[PDB]
Amino acid sequence: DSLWQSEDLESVVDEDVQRTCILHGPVASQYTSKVDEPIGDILNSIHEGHIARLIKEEYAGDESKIPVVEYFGGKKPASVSATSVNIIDGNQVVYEIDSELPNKQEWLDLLAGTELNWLQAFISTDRIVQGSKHVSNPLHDILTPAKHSKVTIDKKTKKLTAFENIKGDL
Amino acid sequence: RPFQLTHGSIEHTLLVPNDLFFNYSQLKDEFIKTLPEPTEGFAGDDEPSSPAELYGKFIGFISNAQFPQIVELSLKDFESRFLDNNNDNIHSFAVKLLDDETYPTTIAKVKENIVKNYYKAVKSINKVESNLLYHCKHDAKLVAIFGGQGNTDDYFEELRELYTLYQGLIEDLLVSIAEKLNQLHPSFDKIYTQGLNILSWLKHPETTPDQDYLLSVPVSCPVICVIQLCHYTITCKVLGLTPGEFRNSLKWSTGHSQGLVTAVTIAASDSWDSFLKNSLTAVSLLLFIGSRCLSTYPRTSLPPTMLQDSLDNGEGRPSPMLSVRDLSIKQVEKFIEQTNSHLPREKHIAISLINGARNLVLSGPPESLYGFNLNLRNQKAPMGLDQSRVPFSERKLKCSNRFLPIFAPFHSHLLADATELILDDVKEHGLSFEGLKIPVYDTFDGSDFQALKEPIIDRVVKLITELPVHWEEATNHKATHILDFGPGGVSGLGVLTHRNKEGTGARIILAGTLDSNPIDDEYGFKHEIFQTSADKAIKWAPDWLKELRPTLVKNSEGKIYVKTKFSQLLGRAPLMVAGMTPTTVNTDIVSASLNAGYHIELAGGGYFSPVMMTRAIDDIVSRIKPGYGLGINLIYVNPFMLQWGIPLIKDLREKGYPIQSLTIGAGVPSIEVATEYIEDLGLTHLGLKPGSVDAISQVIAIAKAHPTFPIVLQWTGGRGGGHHSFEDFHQPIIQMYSKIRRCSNIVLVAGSGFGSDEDTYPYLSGYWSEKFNYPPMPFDGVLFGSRVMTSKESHTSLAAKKLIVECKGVPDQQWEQTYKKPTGGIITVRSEMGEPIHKIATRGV
Ligand SMILES: Cc1cc2nc3c(=O)[nH]c(=O)nc-3n(C[C@H](O)[C@H](O)[C@H](O)COP(=O)(O)O)c2cc1C
Repeated sequence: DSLWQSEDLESVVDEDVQRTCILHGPVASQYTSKVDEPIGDILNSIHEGHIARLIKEEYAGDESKIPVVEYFGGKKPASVSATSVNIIDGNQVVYEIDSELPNKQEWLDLLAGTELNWLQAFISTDRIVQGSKHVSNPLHDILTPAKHSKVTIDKKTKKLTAFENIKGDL
Repeated sequence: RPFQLTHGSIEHTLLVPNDLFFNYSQLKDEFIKTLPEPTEGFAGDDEPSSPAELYGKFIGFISNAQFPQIVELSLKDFESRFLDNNNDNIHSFAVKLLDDETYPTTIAKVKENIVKNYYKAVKSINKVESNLLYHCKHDAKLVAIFGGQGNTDDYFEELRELYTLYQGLIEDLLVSIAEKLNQLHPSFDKIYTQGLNILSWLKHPETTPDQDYLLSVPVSCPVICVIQLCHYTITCKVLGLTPGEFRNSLKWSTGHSQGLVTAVTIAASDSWDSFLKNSLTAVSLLLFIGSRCLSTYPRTSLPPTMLQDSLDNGEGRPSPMLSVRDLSIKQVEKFIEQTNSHLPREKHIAISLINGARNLVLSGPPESLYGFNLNLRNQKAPMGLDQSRVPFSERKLKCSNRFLPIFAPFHSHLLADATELILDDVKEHGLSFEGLKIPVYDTFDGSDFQALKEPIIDRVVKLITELPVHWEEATNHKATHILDFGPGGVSGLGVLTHRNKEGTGARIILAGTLDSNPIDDEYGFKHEIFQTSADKAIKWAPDWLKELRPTLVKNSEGKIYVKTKFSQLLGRAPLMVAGMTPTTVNTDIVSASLNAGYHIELAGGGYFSPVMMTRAIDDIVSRIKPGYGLGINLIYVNPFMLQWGIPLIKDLREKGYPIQSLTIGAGVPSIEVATEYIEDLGLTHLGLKPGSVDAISQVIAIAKAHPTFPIVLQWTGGRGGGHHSFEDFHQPIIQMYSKIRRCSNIVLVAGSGFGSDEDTYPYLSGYWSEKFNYPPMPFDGVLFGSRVMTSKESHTSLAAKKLIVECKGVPDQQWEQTYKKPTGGIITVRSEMGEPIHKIATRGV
């Protein structure tokens, strides 16, 4: 237990740094030249440095070429890659279901669609924040395929509507 | 009326025309009596084990019978029943037959009696296929490479089986070649009396002499040329493309030590007769090279003592070539001059050929090379020495050096006297090559043969014998697909030139063997060249300059972020902060930084009871912006921490706190322990940082067992950590990076001494392998531990922060000499457990 004394120097003998031990890296030390600066600003410096270099290596100093996405993240570190055949949307879309075309994951992706929009994020995400409380996504449970049901995402994903044949009526 | 073939437990039903069932039946009576009796699961090499193979033996048996009008109808029925929309792509169907579980997985029962009989019974294949793969010139490029001498020990059965299966596509070719071979044979007698009749040897295997005679350069040179000629002719014939117009589909071509003759002959050919004539001239030259390279420097009897001692030390049978691996060129050249300081100029050892930065081959008399490897064994260390416990900077050089299967000291001064005689033979016969069409890159200079004042043959003979091989200078490619028609297959030039071009967008397609598919799909096989699909016919290689290159993105509020394979999971910068027991236990260093939008994990070493962890996590969550999550850095060495932390994480995740990551500290856990981590307690990714090559293998094993859950590797190279596992930051991953990336769910980030954009960008982009002569090797992210200690948020004492500031750094290659002196104010000291610790050099330290 010789690790905390560097943190709390006011406690040790006569507040002498040379008596305490600080764990640090020989390779990263030359990069540490500023003192008492925000960690956010440090990671910034690195982030916009990468911005600048990555622009000035292939984007020819133009940020318009950058492929802007609506929300950054979600389905895996790679670019979102579900079953590409079933990654589809459309203006007038209704999804008839049977026993031939159910399966949990592919149905969820089929409902999600292609564009990284609000609906795709809402359906695809594996977690919902409840006042800073990561819980399971309820869409996964409630959008489970059911016999003789129907999902309508008409008008370019403005709204999803799921129907089931209650008392023999959809 | 349907016709049903039965054999053992397998039957095949086909709809034959009515007024043939009589004479279609007579063949059947003759087919059942030619096949072996069933034995324990169709295990006979001649025995069918699939309906397609059974019908293929039917269609091949009917070919030896003089009875037309059925053979082509049967071929069409086979194509319709088994080859849907790929009727001229049987190579894909054969290798897909392997993936079936009913068929016992083996290549012997697939390649022959399916592909052999198909092309034995096929009509003229002069049908131009969907050759749109090269039609996009700016997107696809084809380069033909040709192997050299000694790619394999038993090269002869390559040509044996190629004649065995592709007799119909090479029958008019090999007879014509061997006719010239036997015409030119008598002028070079008394040196190989056992004959040079390939046709008699292939038709009668008992006429073929021993492999000691066969593997000799004078015999193997014409045979290797015939091998590559047959491979190219089969390549042009299966697609039904004229070689003159198939050459148009190629951008440029070059070859190995021996293969340059084929590389330049490949463009002198326009028609089938012209290609035959040029092959006839080429095969004649190789007879002269083999004859005069043996008469100029005849290999004499070698005592059994030296070869026995070389074999007992793990080497090969001594040869004019000594291949040394795993050392740089500047080291090999340093050692060879020391070795030759005790040798004359007649036995001198000089750089002969360079397969890479860490694979060279030296040339000289066998006793001189055995004197070289005696020294190298004195300088080296065993494989089982366990280099992990002594620092890398002061370990011993590791190598595996042995001799190649070639019987002539090529690419040195020794054959420099032979060249003047060799060119004389060129003048003695009609050895001449007409105008070059595709550029051919020089093996030594790297230039084109078109802009030459001197002829071609008289200079390639100088190149093969005297000029050294700078192999990578010749193959400075600008292309996507590389096709090897030469010997070796998996044991030849193709794999070692793939290793030099792993991420440069080069897709290696093996035309020598057809036994796809490898478990990693590093390289393709014969089927890929002949695929006729529009966009599915081309398998693209990992282009790690563009594929895993970072991109960017703009926000709706006007701010810009980085799009990578770590940032996308993070939804933020691909720049994490590692968990530190002193540093990252402050609620403020984690909370006040997450509000900025960057990823940090809390180290559990600064907390000693679950109530303290819960009180810290609750405080961080209460002040961060709602929706962000935090990681937890755990430590594996102490079981107490594990047993009070793992239950805490499980039920805090069941509650639903933003606990987001679990970085396990030093010591990669077992598969069973990591099993419940991944499945039961519900995280997004698992931080599982290793510290050794064995640990990296263990984490890859952990990644295989769970091919759904992301695993951030976080491989630290022990350069800047607290408990630095002392290893190089490059070597443990330079050899196993493309053993990690065979994972749909692996994440690879790197730490150990990162502080700024300039030193981290090469690792993300992948250009960090340029100094080590490797393809671009991108990293998903980079973790920072020592550069954020001087941050405002950190509660480390301001005076210690100052001491760090005036504490200077260490250049990378010197980091490991921190065991003696205050290298940049930082030394390594032993812990109470024996683990090395980096500490600021102070009076206490
Ligand atoms: C003060 C300090 C404490 C650290 N504590 C831990 C730890 O408890 N567990 C661990 O796995 N790594 C620990 N590390 C190592 C970091 O996790 C990281 O791997 C290392 O700092 C390499 O990055 P760097 O070169 O920028 O320091 C510590 C590093 C420092 C500087």
